[PDB]
Amino acid sequence: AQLRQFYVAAQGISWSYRPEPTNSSLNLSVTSFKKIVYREYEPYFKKEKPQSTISGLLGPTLYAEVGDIIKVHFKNKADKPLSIHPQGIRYSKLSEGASYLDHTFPAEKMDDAVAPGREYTYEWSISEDSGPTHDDPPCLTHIYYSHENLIEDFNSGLIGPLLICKKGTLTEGGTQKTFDKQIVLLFAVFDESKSWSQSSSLMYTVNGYVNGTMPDITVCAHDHISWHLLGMSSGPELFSIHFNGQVLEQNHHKVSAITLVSATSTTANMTVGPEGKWIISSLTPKHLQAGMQAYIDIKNCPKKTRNLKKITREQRRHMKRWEYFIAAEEVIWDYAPVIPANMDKKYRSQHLDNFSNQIGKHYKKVMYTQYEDESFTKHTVNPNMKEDGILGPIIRAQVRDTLKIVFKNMASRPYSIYPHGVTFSPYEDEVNSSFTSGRNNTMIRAVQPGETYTYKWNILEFDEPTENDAQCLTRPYYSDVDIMRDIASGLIGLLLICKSRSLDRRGIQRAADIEQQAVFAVFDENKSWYLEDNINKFCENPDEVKRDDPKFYESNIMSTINGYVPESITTLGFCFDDTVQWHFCSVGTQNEILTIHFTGHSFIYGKRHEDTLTLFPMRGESVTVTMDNVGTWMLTSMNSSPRSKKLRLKFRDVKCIPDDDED
Amino acid sequence: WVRLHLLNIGGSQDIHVVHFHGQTLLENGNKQHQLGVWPLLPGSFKTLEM
Amino acid sequence: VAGKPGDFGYCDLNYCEEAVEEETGDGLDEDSDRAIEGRTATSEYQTFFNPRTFGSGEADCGLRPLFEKKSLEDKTERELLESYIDGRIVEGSDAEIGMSPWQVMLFRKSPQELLC
Amino acid sequence: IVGGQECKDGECPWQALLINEENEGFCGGTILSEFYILTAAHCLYQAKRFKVRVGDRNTEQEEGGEAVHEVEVVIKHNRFTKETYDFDIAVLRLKTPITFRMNVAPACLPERDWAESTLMTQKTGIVSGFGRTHEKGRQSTRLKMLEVPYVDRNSCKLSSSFIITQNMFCAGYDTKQEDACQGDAGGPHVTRFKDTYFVTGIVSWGEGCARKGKYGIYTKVTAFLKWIDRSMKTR
Ligand SMILES: *[C@@H]1O[C@H](CO)[C@@H](O)[C@H](O)[C@H]1NC(C)=O
Ligand SMILES: *[C@@H]1O[C@H](CO)[C@@H](O)[C@H](O)[C@H]1NC(C)=O
Repeated sequence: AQLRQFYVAAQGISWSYRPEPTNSSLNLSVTSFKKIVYREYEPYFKKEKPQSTISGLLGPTLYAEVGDIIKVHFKNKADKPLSIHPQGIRYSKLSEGASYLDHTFPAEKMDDAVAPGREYTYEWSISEDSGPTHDDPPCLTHIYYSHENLIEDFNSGLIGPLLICKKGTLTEGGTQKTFDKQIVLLFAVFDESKSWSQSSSLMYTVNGYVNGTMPDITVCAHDHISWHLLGMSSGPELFSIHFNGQVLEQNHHKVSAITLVSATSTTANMTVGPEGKWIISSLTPKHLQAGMQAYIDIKNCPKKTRNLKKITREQRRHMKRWEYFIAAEEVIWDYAPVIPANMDKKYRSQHLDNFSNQIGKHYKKVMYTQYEDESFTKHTVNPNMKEDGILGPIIRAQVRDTLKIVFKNMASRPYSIYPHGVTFSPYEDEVNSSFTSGRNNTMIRAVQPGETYTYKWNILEFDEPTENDAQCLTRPYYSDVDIMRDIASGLIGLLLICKSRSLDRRGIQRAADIEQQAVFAVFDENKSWYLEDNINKFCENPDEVKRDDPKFYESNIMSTINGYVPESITTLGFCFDDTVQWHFCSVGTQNEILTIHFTGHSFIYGKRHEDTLTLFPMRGESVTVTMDNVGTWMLTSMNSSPRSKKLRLKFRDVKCIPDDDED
Repeated sequence: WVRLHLLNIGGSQDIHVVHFHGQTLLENGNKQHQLGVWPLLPGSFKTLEM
Repeated sequence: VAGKPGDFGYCDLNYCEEAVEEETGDGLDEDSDRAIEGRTATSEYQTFFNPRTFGSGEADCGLRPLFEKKSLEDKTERELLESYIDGRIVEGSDAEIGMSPWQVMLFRKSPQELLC
Repeated sequence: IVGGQECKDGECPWQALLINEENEGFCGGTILSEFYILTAAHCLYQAKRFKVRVGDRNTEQEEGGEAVHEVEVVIKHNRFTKETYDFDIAVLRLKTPITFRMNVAPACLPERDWAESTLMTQKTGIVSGFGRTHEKGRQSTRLKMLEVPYVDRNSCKLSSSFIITQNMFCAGYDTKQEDACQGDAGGPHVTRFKDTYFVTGIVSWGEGCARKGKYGIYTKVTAFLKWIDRSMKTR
């Protein structure tokens, strides 16, 4: 209800994108300068209100509860006749701020282009409609943008956070009374080509800083963060940031990795963990080319009065030490199981040094070989993993459960697991076991060839699975010694974050089929960690890397399905009256969302039924299928792009042939 | 009140955050949230109320 | 109180109220999954009284001389829990003789009836 | 029969009252032929001596059509295990010939393919018997019937702390107090199709009677139609 007299002025800034000039001083950076970004000013534009160092290019955060009227005086100090246009506010044409063929009056057009050096009071009366609703977090996220040039203004700047919160929770400063802190997150692909000055700026920008040069962030422990994740960019850009060590809530859904695209504004929650700096980055391949390195320091502040609510159980019900001995071991492998290359690796080599047809591909991967003997010599885990490739063994990890991981490295390189989307839980706390964490408290020993050490993994009562989720949520894991080349190698695995009750580590609810994994991951063997020995020593070509190629950059790259190429996978088959509980994982560098489809048969999505499910990179998808149509049917893809086109599994359906019952 | 039935059909990640000039959407579901715009996710069918 | 040495009387005072179901296991630690019907048990009993002060009949309770001394799963009415196929429709339709060996039924010198 | 209402005279003819040594129904009975009665194989653990008083309409008093029939022998499934929750079915060959009359007409097997394609694919199903009139209410004095709807497989799986096998299917209401109860031990539960009721199964177990979030754990009749026939011809 309060009358918000806001004073903001656009102004070109010779932005450095560096956190500070450093001891070298000066500003010799990318030629992205004179960036017109509006900044908040004192009442009557006495002077520009100071901006956060983290909010380098980020503009004035404009929180607003319902009922307010915002007297946004915009002195267009930038020398261009400009405008500012909101997105989701039912405004009036006098403060429309958007010029088009609305056939309106000049008084309702002056907003659409305000003269430079001229104050325009962009007034908008907020309403209860323009505010968070029921089942809605206490704040909502929006954007006001320069409608003068929706193409060039963004790259030239003119960006500012827009937030709308409920009454009561909103403070005078804009924080939530229920939230210890509020955090705003932004990414951009700032290009000087479509800017005021012209340059070929492929340089990527997290907030105001380039390719992972953020000044680090310090957050006290047990701090209720009301996050504000904003992803905007000119073209279609995916921002697949994983909160390493944190799980966030979006629309009553809990996920550790926050995958977003351009023009995405989001808010979430987290109560800050115990201790240790952390880094978050986008899983997009181009965001891997760039930094997007937002270092955040989770710190156990004594000046925080760590609540220690201890509203928990802390007891061995639902618990067991669950010693998963998944010691890493170098293996030979074939992407195509042309022969029935199933039943793990008993007859290992069996090869001919030929990348095609029979064994001889010699894709010398390094499996997470499961064991139960302490010495890890005998495999001791040889399950009925028929028609299964290099796949991490499933851990039916119930809520708040505990489990032990011990690695012995039977491979030429040091290795150590990264639980992605599982690290959100309190990890094995380390004070002497910091290892090569990168100062991010990632207890990553990178176990040397033949070395052995232990993981003490245990999750607390908070879980990714939720009533607005599935019984078990799919979260994978992989290595850390070299993400790109080792994912290109055979270093990947997966478990389940289970809210399940009747499982006992045996089966989530052993009444529906539990076939789960669909991993159309793309592996380039000319990108693998064992590129050298695999490609060179054990192929039908000389010992060159052969990146340059007719198609060997394309031959050695392949969108295999769970370690098996699509062309050499046998058809599925099940009998009727069955429900198949799936836990998918779209992890491959698809660069294009894929839409699977079941002929006749349909999916489930909470209550919704899909029958055609789109997929997103590096995300686990756990649903069931009501297989209700007899005969063979297609696990086909509707995108059907020639890149990953031959993806259709002829899963059969018959009326359960076995008559059983003895006679 | 008018119901939305905007759809997207596979293709190649053709996403579109449909801006509305002074309009606010409404989620139609078990939660019934309110939206400003929506990214047109390929392979997905979206229904809302306006 | 007065009268019999050891007779007990309760001072007039108020008392609080508590709830039990809201707690899960705690230091209990018995199982990881859930199961409600179909369980068998055999063990001993720990007493709270001095054996010299109670004599015979102290550490033998909670059982039956016929049904539980032999430690055998017994007939229909107790089968409701133990039968895995049965949890709601057992309905033995009768309560035969001796199903409550530890229940008392009083008479008075008044016409035959139970007061309390 | 939690809630529900009485079977009208003749509405539930195959329904039988398995009278035990005290001649009070310890189980729900199902007339199968002139010499056969159907009950769940759990009923075999509850018997000293027992007969079949077909045509009974009131446990209070004899009110017409009550003919006492004696079970010749029980066809218990050899794979019948309580832990499996499965094969809880006991065909009761009778010494006394069943006299097809008022309130005496059995339920016979349809086509197995048609039964699978039609019976378990129906919407609701009708359960009858001298059952507990409520979740714990007193046993139905009259022969009371009730109708319950089908439940999806996943709903039954989440609604049960135990296995929901390839055969067993939930049927009832999420929170409404109406279902089979104590008194429907092997109590015939049927499903209408053109006035020809088809026994789609009988509750075996479950948490309470029509409890909140709970359902009757019925047995897929279509699953063992071949075994039902082979036990019809057995003993
Ligand atoms: C804060 O996290 C808690 C965890 O249970 C959750 O209840 C709440 O919804 C979160 N807040 C927001 C705004 O998501
Ligand atoms: C810096 O940004 C450029 C933009 O293309 C990228 O290629 C490069 O890898 C980035 N460097 C780091 C260290 O993130």
